[PDB]
Amino acid sequence: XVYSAVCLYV
Amino acid sequence: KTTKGVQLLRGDPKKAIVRLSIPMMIGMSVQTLYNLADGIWVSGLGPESLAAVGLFFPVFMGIIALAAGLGVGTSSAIARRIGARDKEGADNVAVHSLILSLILGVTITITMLPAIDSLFRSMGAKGEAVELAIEYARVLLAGAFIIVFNNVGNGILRGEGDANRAMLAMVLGSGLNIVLDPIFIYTLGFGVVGAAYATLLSMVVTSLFIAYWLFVKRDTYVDITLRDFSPSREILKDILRVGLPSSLSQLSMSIAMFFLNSVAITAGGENGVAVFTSAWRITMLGIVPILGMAAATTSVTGAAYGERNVEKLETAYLYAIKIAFMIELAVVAFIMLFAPQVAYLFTIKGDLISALRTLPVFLVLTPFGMMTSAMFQGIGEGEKSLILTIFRTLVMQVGFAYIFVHYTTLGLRGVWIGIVIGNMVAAIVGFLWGRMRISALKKT
Repeated sequence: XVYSAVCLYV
Repeated sequence: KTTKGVQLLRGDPKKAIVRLSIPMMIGMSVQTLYNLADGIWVSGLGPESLAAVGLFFPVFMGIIALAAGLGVGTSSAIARRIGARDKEGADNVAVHSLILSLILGVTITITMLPAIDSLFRSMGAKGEAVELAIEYARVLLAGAFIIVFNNVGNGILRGEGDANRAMLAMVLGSGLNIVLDPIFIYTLGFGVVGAAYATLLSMVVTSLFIAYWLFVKRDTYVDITLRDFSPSREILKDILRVGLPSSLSQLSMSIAMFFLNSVAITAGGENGVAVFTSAWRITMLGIVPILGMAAATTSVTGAAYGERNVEKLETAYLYAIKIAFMIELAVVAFIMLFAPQVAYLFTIKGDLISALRTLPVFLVLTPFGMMTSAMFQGIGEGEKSLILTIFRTLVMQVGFAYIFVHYTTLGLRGVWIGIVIGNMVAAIVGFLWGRMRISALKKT
């Protein structure tokens, strides 16, 4: 989500 | 003094890793669940709505990278103080981090707001749709401080072994966003901008909880007050030494993600991009439990480093790899065995199955390098984490992916293989670097 940058959008 | 989280950080490292990582893996999973849900509502809004999200998306990740970076630098610094039994120091770091959250958060808002117009115009977009992107950008940029504040507050909680309330803050935020999303988008007919307001409102509510804990209830191990307060350049440097390279690590991935796409285009075409995007999105789902373990590793090794206990630091670091390794084995085995079933539930089918049969292999050796980076941040050496991240994603991933496509007969297969072989090498190098750093700690 917001606390983890590397996800990213999905 | 004291709290359950502090006792957890100061107790058994194996017990600390388990009780801290589990709430973190859950909090991040709910966040992922939001992205999957939001990706469905927006997808049925039209091409103009998806194009608006894509324009602000790199900016959004930029805000997140800065927020999460300041957060991990906060959690790491606080964990080390608590381990060293520096109560006044831990209190002082928390205050410094909150002041930085205001400085960083508001700066992002006032910097991007007047620049967000020409930025969208420069990305080959006339509005029309670019005008819709601005309205979507305004809402999220308006709560840039709220974003950074929530990451700092979460960092403070993680710093004192309070993964429970940290999990709660993540669950409340993403959970509320999941609720408001269909209401704002469809029910109220706000469209894609409604998703922005839903996110903004969910962040604000999260902040109300965090502020209540930190400023009203004041039931945290650290004491937060501006009386009388004293600016510390050493604390600022200690936070930025982890925080700044943490943000640059995300930039490295984003740049690497750009080049991996370009290689997938040449292979390739829009068909190659569609397969890579789908295969990568599914594969990165198994990354979530590893990230939660990394957040725990930083706090536990940090507290152990503050206690000057290399044995406790090494134990927690190696134990985190062990668990994450076991988890990924289940994840990789699941994905490869049920690849056609997974590909069917996310949809180029033939290429996607083969991609899922080859790509997620790297998740196996991933914890070896990711926990090393996590403990590098725990001891306060974020530069090593940055170098390791750059080496893994730019030199290894992009490097091997570019070779197996331009120099070998392999087409799209050369892309997955390159990514797999690349970071597996970086996993070995990272792990070896970790053993060297620990050996140096014993001598020091």
